[PDB]
Amino acid sequence: MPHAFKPGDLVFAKMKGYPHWPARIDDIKPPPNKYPIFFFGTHETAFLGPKDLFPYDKCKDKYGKPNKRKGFNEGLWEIQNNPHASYS
Repeated sequence: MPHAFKPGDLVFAKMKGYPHWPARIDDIKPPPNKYPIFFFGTHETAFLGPKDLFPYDKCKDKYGKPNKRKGFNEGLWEIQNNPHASYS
């Protein structure tokens, strides 16, 4: 019986030109039905809507796999080993 997305939720996040990326919902004026997403590895943030947001536990078997992009494998590390830490 899923809830809505909340700060601390772990996801993969899909933006264009990039693979599904280990990320978390950050704390926050937020654009309508968009969330502040923190991308592990890159330590960039962006506002994304639920359609681009894939829960970590359900989807990790598919998306949670190494990739050559800059930051990605580090981000895999962060999301599995210390997902709630400070990355700034």
